Amino acid sequence: SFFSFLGEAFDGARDMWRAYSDMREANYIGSDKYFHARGNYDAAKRGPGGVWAA
Amino acid sequence: SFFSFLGEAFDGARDMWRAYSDMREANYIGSDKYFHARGNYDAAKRGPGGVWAA
Amino acid sequence: SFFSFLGEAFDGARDMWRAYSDMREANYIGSDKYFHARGNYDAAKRGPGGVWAA
Amino acid sequence: SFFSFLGEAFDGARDMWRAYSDMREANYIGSDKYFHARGNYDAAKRGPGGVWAA
Amino acid sequence: SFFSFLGEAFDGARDMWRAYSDMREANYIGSDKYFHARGNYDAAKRGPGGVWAA
Amino acid sequence: SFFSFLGEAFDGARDMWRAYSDMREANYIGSDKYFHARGNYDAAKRGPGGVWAA
Amino acid sequence: SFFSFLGEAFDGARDMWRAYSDMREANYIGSDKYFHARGNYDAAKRGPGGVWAA
Amino acid sequence: SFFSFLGEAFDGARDMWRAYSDMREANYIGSDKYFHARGNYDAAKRGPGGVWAA
Amino acid sequence: SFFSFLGEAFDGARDMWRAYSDMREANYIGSDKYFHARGNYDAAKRGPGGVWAA
Amino acid sequence: SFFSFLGEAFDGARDMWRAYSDMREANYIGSDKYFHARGNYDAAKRGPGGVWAA
Amino acid sequence: SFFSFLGEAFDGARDMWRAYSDMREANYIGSDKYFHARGNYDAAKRGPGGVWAA
Amino acid sequence: SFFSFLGEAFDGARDMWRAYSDMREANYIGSDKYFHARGNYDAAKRGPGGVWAA
Repeated sequence: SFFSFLGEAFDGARDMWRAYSDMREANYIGSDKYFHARGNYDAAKRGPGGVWAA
Repeated sequence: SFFSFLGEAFDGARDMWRAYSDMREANYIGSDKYFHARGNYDAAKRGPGGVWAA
Repeated sequence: SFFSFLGEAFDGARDMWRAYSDMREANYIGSDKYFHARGNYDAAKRGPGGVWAA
Repeated sequence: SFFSFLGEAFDGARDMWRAYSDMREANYIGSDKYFHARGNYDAAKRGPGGVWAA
Repeated sequence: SFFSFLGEAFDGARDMWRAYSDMREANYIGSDKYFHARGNYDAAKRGPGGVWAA
Repeated sequence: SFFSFLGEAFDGARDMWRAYSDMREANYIGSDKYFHARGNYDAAKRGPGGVWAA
Repeated sequence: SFFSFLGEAFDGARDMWRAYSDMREANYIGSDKYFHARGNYDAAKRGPGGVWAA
Repeated sequence: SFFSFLGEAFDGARDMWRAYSDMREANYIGSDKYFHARGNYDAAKRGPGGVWAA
Repeated sequence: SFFSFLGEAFDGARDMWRAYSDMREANYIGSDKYFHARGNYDAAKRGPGGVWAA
Repeated sequence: SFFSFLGEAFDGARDMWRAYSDMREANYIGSDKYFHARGNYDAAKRGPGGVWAA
Repeated sequence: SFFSFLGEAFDGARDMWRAYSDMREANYIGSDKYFHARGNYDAAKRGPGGVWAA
Repeated sequence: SFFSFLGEAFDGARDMWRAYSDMREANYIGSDKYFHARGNYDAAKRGPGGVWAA
């Protein structure tokens, strides 16, 4: 389960539940980057992202 | 489950549930990048993305 | 479970639950970066991200 | 379990539960960075992130 | 369990539970950085992060 | 267990539980930094982080 | 990569590479079994399986 | 990478590489079993498995 | 990396590399079993497994 | 890295490298078993496993 | 790193490296068993395991 | 690092390196067993294990 909200038989109010997270490059199992690396050049660009709510 | 909202028999109010996340490049199992790499050039560009709500 | 909210048979109020986190590059099992590395150049850029709520 | 809120049969009030954390690069098991490294250059940039709630 | 709140059969009040932490680069088991290192240059930049709630 | 709150059959009041901590780079088992190091340069920058609640 | 064999420019011999494993119910990320469970009965049967080479 | 064999420019001999493991129910991140459990009955049966090489 | 063998420019001999392990139920991060448990019955059966090489 | 063998530019001989281990239920971070437990019955059976090489 | 062998530019001989260990239930950080326990019954059985090499 | 062997530019001989250990239930940080316990019954059985090399 990732960010699953389960509500039952309730009386909700305003702004009641908030789950905010930044999980970039998290939760790796056996996942290698440049494991046997020689003479490499890494200049990859990644622009803005995520959630921008106003 | 990813971002599944389940509500039953309730009285909701304004702005009640929010689940915001940035999960870029997360949750890898056995997934390799440049595992046996020699003399490579990485300059891939990725522009803006995500959710922009105003 | 990651950020799962479970409520049952309650009377909620305003701003009641908040779960905020920054989990970037967390929770690694057996995940190597530059394990056997020689003469490499790492200048990857990553822009802004996460959750920006106003 | 990461940031899972479970409430049952209660009367909630305002701002009742808060769980805030900065878990960047935490919780590693057997995860190596630059284990056998020689003559490497690390200048990777990472911009702002996390949770910004106002 | 990380930051899991479990409440049952209660009468909550305002600002009742708070769990704040800074866990950056914590909880390592067998996780090496620059274990056999010679002539390396580490100038990686990491911007602001964490939880900023106002 | 890290920062897990368990309450049952109670009458809560305001500001009742607080658990604040700074656990940066804590709790290491067999985790080495620069174990066999010669002629290295460490100038990695890490910006502000943690929990900022106002 | 799972069980990928890559050989190049070699002189192989008999029984040269063997990779045997039992990975049943391994490598879970955020995957819950009976998370909020009450009064359940689990008697599922699973017969023999795996690799039987003679 | 899980059980990946990479050989290059070599002269192999008999029975040269062996990687045997029993990884059942290993490598869990945020994966809960019977997290909030009450009055459950678990009698699931699982037969023989794995690798049987003769 | 889990059980990854990397050889390059060598002269191998018989029975040269062996990596044997029993990793059952190892390497857990934030993974709970029977966290808030009351009156449960656990009698799950698991048969033989692993690697049996003759 | 778990049980990763890296050899380069060598002359191997017989039975040269051996890495044997029993890592059952090892390496836990924040992983709870029966944390808040009352009146439970644990009689789960697990058969033989591991590596059996003859 | 767990049981990682790194050799470079050498002349190996017979039975040269051995790393044997029994690490069952080792290396725990914040991992609780029966933390708040009352009236529980623990009779879980675990059969033989580990490495058996002949 | 756990049981990591690093050799470079050498002339090895027979039976050269041995690292044998019994690390069962070692290396605990903040890890409690039966912390607040009342009227419990512990009769869990664990069979043979470890490394058996002949």
